[PDB]
Amino acid sequence: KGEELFTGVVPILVELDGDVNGHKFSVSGEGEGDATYGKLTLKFICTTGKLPVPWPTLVTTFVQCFSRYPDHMKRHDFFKSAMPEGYVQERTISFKDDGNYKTRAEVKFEGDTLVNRIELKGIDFKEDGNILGHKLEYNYNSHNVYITADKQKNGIKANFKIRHNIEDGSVQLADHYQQNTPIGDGPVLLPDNHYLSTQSALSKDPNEKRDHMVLLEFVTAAGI
Amino acid sequence: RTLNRYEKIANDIDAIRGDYENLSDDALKHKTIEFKERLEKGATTDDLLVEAFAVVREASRRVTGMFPFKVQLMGGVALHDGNIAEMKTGEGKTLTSTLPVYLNALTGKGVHVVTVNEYLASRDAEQMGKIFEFLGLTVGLNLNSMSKDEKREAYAADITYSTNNELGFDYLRDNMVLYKEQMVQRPLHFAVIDEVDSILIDEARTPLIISGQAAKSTKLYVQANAFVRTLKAEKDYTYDIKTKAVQLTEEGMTKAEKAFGIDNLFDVKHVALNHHINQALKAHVAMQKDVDYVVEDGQVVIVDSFTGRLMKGRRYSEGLHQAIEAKEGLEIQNESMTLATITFQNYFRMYEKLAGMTGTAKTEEEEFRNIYNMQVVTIPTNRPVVRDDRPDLIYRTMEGKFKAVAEDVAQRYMTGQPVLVGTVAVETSELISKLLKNKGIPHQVLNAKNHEREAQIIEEAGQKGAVTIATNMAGRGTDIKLGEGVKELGGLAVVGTERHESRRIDNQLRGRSGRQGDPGITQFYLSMEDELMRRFGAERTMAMLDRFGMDDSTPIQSKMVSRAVESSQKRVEGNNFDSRKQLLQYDDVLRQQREVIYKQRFEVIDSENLREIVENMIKSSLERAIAAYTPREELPEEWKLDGLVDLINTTYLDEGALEKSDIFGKEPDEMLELIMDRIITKYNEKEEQFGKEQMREFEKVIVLRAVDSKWMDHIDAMDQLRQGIHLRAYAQTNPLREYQMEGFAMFEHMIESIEDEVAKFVMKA
Amino acid sequence: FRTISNFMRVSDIRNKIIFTLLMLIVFRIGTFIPVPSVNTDVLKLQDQLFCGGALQNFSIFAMGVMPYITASIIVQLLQMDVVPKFAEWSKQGEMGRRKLAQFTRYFTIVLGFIQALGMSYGFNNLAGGMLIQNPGIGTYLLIAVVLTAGTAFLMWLGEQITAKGVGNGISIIIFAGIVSGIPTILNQIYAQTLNIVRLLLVALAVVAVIVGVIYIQQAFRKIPIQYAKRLEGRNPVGGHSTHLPLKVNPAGVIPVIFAVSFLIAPPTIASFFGTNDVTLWIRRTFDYTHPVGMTIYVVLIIAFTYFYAFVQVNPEQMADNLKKQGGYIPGIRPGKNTQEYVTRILYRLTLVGSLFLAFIAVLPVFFVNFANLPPSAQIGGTSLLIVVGVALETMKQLESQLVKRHYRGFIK
Amino acid sequence: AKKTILFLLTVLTTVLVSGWVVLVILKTLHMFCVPFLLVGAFSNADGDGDSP
Amino acid sequence: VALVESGGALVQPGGSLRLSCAASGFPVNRYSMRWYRQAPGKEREWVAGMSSAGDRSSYEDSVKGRFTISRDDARNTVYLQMNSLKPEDTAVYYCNVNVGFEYWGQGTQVTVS
Amino acid sequence: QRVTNFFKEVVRELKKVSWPNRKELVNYTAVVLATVAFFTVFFAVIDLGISQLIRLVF
Ligand SMILES: Nc1ncnc2c1ncn2[C@@H]1O[C@H](COP(=O)(O)OP(=O)(O)O)[C@@H](O)[C@H]1O
Ligand code: BEF
Ligand SMILES: [Mg+2]
Repeated sequence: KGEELFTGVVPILVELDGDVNGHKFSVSGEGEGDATYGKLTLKFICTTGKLPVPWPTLVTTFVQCFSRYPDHMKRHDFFKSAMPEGYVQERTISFKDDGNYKTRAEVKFEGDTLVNRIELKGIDFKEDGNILGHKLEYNYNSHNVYITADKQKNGIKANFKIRHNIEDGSVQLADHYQQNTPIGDGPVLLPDNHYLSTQSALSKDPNEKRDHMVLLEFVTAAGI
Repeated sequence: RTLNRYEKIANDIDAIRGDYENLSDDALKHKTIEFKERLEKGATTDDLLVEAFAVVREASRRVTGMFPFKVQLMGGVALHDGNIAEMKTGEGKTLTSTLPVYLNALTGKGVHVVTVNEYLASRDAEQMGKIFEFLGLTVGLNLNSMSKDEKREAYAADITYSTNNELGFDYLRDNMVLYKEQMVQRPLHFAVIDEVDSILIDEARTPLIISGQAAKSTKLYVQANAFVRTLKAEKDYTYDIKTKAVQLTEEGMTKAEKAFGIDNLFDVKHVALNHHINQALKAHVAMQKDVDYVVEDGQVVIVDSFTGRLMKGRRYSEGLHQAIEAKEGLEIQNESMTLATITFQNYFRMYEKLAGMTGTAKTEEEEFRNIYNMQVVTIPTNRPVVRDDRPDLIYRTMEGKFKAVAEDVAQRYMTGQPVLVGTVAVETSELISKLLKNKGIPHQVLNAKNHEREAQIIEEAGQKGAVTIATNMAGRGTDIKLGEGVKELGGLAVVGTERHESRRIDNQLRGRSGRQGDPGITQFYLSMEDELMRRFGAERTMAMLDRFGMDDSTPIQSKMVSRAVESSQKRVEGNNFDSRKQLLQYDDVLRQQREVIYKQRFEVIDSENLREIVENMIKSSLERAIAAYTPREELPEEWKLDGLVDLINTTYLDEGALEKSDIFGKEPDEMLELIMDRIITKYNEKEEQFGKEQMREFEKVIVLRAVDSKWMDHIDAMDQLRQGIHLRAYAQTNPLREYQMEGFAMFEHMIESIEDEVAKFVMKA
Repeated sequence: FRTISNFMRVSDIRNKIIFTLLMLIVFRIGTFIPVPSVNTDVLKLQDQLFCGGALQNFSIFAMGVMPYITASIIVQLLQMDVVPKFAEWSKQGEMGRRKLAQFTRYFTIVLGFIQALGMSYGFNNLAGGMLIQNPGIGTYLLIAVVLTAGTAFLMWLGEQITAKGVGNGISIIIFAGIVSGIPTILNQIYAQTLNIVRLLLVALAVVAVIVGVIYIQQAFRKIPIQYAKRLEGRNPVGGHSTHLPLKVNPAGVIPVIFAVSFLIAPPTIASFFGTNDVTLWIRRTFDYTHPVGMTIYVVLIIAFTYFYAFVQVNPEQMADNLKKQGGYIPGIRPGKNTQEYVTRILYRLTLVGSLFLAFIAVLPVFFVNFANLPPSAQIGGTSLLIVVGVALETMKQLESQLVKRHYRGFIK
Repeated sequence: AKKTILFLLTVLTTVLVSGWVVLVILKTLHMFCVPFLLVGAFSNADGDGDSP
Repeated sequence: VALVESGGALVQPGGSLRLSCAASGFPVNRYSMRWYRQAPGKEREWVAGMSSAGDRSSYEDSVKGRFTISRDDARNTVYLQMNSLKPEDTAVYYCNVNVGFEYWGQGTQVTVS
Repeated sequence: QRVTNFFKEVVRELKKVSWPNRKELVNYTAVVLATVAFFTVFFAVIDLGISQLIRLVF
């Protein structure tokens, strides 16, 4: 069990601090997650001021356990084995034609609620590219996250590429290399290759004042 | 009097029998071909009556050797006219069923022969298939566990033997189709029913439900099971035995609130916890383990009260089945969700012509008159009844009754006389069996769990010294043939052990021993603490029960106890009558809605180009939104057209199509005409881009998906209203009128939602 | 108005309303054919020297249907805590309702017999010596038999209206009696003629009081009930939740009858006693038209409507019946506390309904004193309440059959 | 003691029946017949689900 | 919001043909439409696409200076071009717009031989 | 003064009563006035008709 216990709706705290080019950012937020339908309805608020890197470069940094599983892939999940014990994930995010994110997050059930504690450090940057020039459309695309396991570290290595709609009419193809670690050491479940077919939606609240990102998101898996 | 008409018809049948005997073979099938070609020229069914009955009589003589008597021809011609032909039990009703189904299937429409359970259906199917295949027709036995194509091939035949559950579920799954070739039934023509009393009176109470699996919850069931397991019984919950229900007492409520840590149990936030507690309590107390279900391979299979069998498909509702699964630690599975709902009365009233033989329907002739527009033709017996039936032997406490019936079956076993021991529940049959384990008597118990040996058990239950303990499987239509040397000593001494729910059922159990004028013995046995007596007995006579002592070596001899037994049984029949009438006149409204909805769904399935249908739905929802804004009673020039043009640009049209200055205070009919013109042009663009066919399939999928979803929500809300209306009859109005008005209002809300959903899904995709 | 034209388009409801009008004509022609010994010319002279049915013609059914209502209210009071036999008959199902109805029929026969004897003797008293030719005890059998025959024929007619007519047949019959008493007092109002301002003032008063009676009588108090055994675990609309209604006037026109019975009983025993100063003092002081018995009338109205409210709803049996099948008021225990809750709600509702019914009962004497009115008018009495009640329920029943006939379908 | 007041009101209804034993008069007969009360329509008083 | 595309045929590398993709259910006027291609065995890659109502247009470097994406608001569709093509560009071509979700065309197969 | 809170509760419970609105009240008033006028006109007509009949049959 574990997250089979959390079939009902789950509170989601997100806390993020980070630095890019010596410039500070701190964004928080709260919402709900569901597993039997597998969706995330999240109200996120920038509680420091203005965004150094924009929200679309933030959303893959913003809690992958809230998938929707049909009857056959119930054996083939890792993300219900390290929970409620806790979860740690770090990513190397290579922007082509720009520098690199090293993101540093622990995703765990603190008390009850799913807290994602993220510290992001973005190095190798030139400010006169597209990301610090804020060339991103207010949107996020649909993707397929490829999941495999390693047994020397007995964790999950995830490979995917993502596609940001640039406001000039281009796309930033950026690749995520993702490392996924348990905190507890109970029954680990290391399945084969599969893929999260995911889609998103970014919108706003007409009766809210500050610069805030509203996230709605669907996850499904397939392959196995 | 129509009996003289039937008698002179039978005399004509014998007259044409007088010369049909010398006919050789292969002209009978030629006679069937001749009837088929002669029928459509100018002939009706009643014109070809006598020759068809005579030739099927001759065919029965040539095939099975059972020559029908005079009275069976009267029953056949009564079944042709559409009237219930009540014949007594064991009078050979099966060939009487073969006569008018051979008469009416020459048209080629299709004739359904319906009976109660599976084994009786298969037996009649094989025997009358041996009869009818000699004539040249096609007989298809319908089953419960066939494929879709096997059912399609079965209903494609001339005569379809089936049970009532399979016919009802095939009609109900015939209106959840995404195509037309996946339909399984023909148009409905004719339905000869066996055991009309049971099907249309007894189990006409329970409707038919089809449900798909919904989301699964687990924690509440196991928590409620633990809490109910620690509950100390009598002190903390009451259990009324007059009707099967349980409620917590005040101390039980305090223990419940201190167990889960909540402050108030009956708060509106804690409706789910209270519902789970109540359902777990009812599953743990009211439903006994082997009286109402069994345990098979980790699953829970419920046992039907009426036919006595177990139906492998049908779980309970309202989460009660999940609590039963949690009672024994089994794997709790998904939750139910109602898809469609029909009762037996409306379904058999759609059949446009029906008739049915029975055994004991003389008591319910006014109910057959009021509902199905049929009358009960009594029919003579052709031989006097020698089925002697002694009066009841009412006893004290139940183990005395079991001792007495054990002594009776022991003194009858050592004489060679076969004895069929009837029972009602399942585990009490095992109790009688293990009480017969001592004294060493061989027997074959016929439970709901030992059902796979039924044919060899039944054919072996008519020989020398055979003892058969059987529950309600042997009740309705079990035919036990008297074997060798058994008619000398008056075979088949049928011994019941419980007064049944109605007079018809135990009268049928009594009539199981008759078998065409053969001597049989029928003794009953009752208990003063029996389930029927403790459940519905009069409270005044309960003090008189202790006045007769307690030794239980002899039965009671009093008229007061017999009067109490008969009054209790008539009270049970009155309760069933009231429940039947109330459920019928409440389901009439749902019948009137469901016929319309299924008619429109079947209309939009087989359409060559249903462009006008989605056009009409879009313009109807559009003008309803037009009248939803811009009201007649406010004024012009303050109608707030900005919200309307936003609603049109988001919902009906695309974003950059309209503004306020396009209309800005015009007449509403001309403005909806202009919006309809733009929608027509946009839909023409969509039709010319998708082509003729892919657009049609797309909107057909949209219409069918939306219609199914909103119909499911409507039937769920209608049941939720059906409880509340019985509550609502407290102000001095009859509740049925309020139910009809509220059902019509909810139907209008559902059809407005269906038009809005199909508009906003067609026009934005 | 298109609503009345929609009814004639439907064949079946126009058949039943034409049948109802025909049976109404059958009732209305019956009150002009009397018993073979009335001497009704002297009776029409004696009133010269609105219960105008027997006043014009002491007919075959001059008593009418009043024994049916008094026998039904007698057996309805007898069902509650005074005999175990009728309690078991009430709680043995609809078969008990069948024999209860047959017992009610026999009770109507005997009660109509004894009240026909009483009313015959009482009308012979106000006649004085001669009302029936050779008036003795042997002549009472004929008038008693024909009055009970008229009552049984009226009850058969009411059964036929409940079967194939429009609505509750006895209610239609009582309504017919009231609106048949109307046009004679309309003729008296026309023949009385200050001229116009009194007429327009009483028209405004009648419209205002009938608007007030409709505004009170249709008002509900919705106690919400949530059922335990129902899941309610899908997507709801929530427009029509399950709820328990309580009428603001839960009794009806029972307690005015109880009040007038207890009020006119002491004049009856004073007339049986004979002549005394205390007899005339009682007759002067126990009159509700005099304002010294009006307070007695109002307090009797209030006490009897509290009694009939607590015997009609029966909150203890209501609470037990509601606990026996599932649900509950939210936040309330399903034992004693729900009974206390519904008792407090019933207290306040029957207080406001009590004041309403007392004002309606005290209205017509105020109208006849402050309107310069003939005394046989009796406008705004219990007749107003029963007329509006049966009119509203018949209109609701007909509109229910009309909306049964209407069904749209989304092909159109 | 409410059974006593129930019996008292029923015998008061029989007194209303026997009130025509009398030995203005129009007002009295309007107290006798005119009200013409309505029957209250008193008592319109009033198994599991299954699966495929 | 379902893209239907046409204009694909067997072509020589010396001819120029237009590739059309009709947009149905949403305006062309205010969204960025992009063209993709995918050969059998190749991964689906971005080829071209223009935003801001067709005043600035970007292309990939394989057909830069060769291809041109055009559109019409009255016809509510876009037009690609196969000018100066090569057999290396044998693929099944896709049109891709993002309005809320991301909708793909069914794919037009062009083979060069 | 144990009746101030009592009558306050009476008014508070009267504010929870679901009174009918204006349109249905006007519709009900029109319906009941229409049926009482129709019944009184019909009964006057049929009473004068049976009076003429009983006059002509003497
Ligand atoms: N004409 C006949 N001649 C000989 N035997 C018959 C004839 N008709 C019926 N029977 C026997 O009587 C039995 C009655 O069986 P069945 O018709 O199933 O019972 P029911 O009459 O209760 O439906 C049959 O098993 C059959 O063998
Ligand atoms: F009605 Be029978 F004995 F099949
Ligand atoms: Mg049979």
